[PDB]
Amino acid sequence: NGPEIMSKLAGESESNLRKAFEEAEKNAPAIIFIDELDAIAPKREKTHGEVERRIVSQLLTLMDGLKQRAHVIVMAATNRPNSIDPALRRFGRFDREVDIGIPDATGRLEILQIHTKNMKLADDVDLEQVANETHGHVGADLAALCSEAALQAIRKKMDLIDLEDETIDAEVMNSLAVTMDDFRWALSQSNPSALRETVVEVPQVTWEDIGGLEDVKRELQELVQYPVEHTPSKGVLFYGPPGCGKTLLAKAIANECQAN
Amino acid sequence: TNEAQMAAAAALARLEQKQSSQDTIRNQVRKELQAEATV
Ligand SMILES: Nc1ncnc2c1ncn2[C@@H]1O[C@H](COP(=O)(O)OP(=O)(O)O)[C@@H](O)[C@H]1O
Repeated sequence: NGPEIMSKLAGESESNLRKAFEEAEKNAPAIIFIDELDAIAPKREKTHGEVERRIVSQLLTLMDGLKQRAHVIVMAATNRPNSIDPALRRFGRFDREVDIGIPDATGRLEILQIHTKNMKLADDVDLEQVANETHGHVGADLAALCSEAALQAIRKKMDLIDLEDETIDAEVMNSLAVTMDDFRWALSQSNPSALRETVVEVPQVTWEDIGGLEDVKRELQELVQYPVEHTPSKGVLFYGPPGCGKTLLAKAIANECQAN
Repeated sequence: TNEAQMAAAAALARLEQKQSSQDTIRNQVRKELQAEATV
């Protein structure tokens, strides 16, 4: 990770970076994960220090060395593809990229179900409703949500149980359930990290939500079906009076096609 | 001699196979036939 290398002095920094690559070869097959890529290799034209520019060059040479370091794959994480030195994204090196994005309403429910695997839930807990309301939350936000709900449930009972020892009795933990009041409380304290970002997901608007326009619905289905059965058209313009459902039509066709 | 004449036929045949309107027209029709078959 960036901070681990950048906190080091000149020489020690570059040494630790290239040493990790050598270890991966010795232990191949291996994966080298470089977190905060924008911190380890910031754009050279955006820095003044010699240490930062040298580290960028050192990472670039280490990526090229992968032609000899057989079975070593290097993965990196950044916030934006445009926050790193463009040399890293040239053919070779990091020439494959994946946009992780923000979990959708279904994924958020699945994430909550994963975090509650060890949690006893009360009958009033509805994680699907929570996942629908938690817009702008990412997996690390839902992890904090479950943790806060767990701690609230613990405080309510432990203040009366009075178990003061080095170990916790399995029985009193096993009987402890987290209720809707504990999730609601945690929701009021949680603060989404991805609220200002755009969320892209499959819409829930279907054709039954649009009144009228029977011929428009059929025409839109032909647009998406013809490119598969058969230059096929890849778009359509909605024009006409306002307030007739132009947005709903675009969502409904995405819904039925299971498209984002 | 005759052994070289058989090598001559092989060299000329490979040159013609590498240089090669009829297969371009047939291949363009074949592509349109498959699209009309499934549409
Ligand atoms: N064909 C329709 N059937 C039912 N409701 C509609 C229709 N067209 C518009 N509406 C109502 O108008 C509102 C705005 O529709 P929307 O498509 O979001 O507007 P725009 O496309 O201009 O952004 C919707 O909330 C919906 O309730």
